[PDB]
Amino acid sequence: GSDSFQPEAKVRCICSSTMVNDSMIQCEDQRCQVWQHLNCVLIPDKPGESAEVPPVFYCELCRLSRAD
Ligand SMILES: [Zn+2]
Ligand SMILES: [Zn+2]
Repeated sequence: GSDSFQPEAKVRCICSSTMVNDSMIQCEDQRCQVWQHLNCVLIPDKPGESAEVPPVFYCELCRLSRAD
């Protein structure tokens, strides 16, 4: 919203919404600590199917820095 960005709990999703979506998830990087909407970062093999929810989730920052 304005100053609701905690150093350990910071919701940064592509939707720019720090609300309580279907399911939230925190980055697996202690140097990031960024929460994101699982549904937003979920890529199901099909539309309306079982999305792929991996054990370790890395935001865009970590994703690029990792080049995975
Ligand atoms: Zn989102
Ligand atoms: Zn991250």
